[PDB]
Amino acid sequence: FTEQPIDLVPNQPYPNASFDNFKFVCDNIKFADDLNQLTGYKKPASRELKVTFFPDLNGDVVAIDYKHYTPSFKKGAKLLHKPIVWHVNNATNKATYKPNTWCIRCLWSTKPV
Repeated sequence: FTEQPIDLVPNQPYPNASFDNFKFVCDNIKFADDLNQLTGYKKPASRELKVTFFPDLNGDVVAIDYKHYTPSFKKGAKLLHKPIVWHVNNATNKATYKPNTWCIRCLWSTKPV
């Protein structure tokens, strides 16, 4: 056994969405800056969303391997409530781009606006 991400469900950004000026932070700073490149984060960040790689879910965002992507996750996904982002070999490529743009808008704090 190697723990597969089993509790993946579709997620979707909310209509009337607002981009919170938040930043990604992660020990793989190359992965965080590639994700921050898709958000528009300007210094200083209002908050930091620590990104951890699955199965490590101690960060506010879990990074799932793109091998587990299904068309059901086209607008985003969440692994039991910690919003997710896709990665191939712990990095962003041209396959993860389009699904990750949706995953980033799922993080938009139009909730507490």
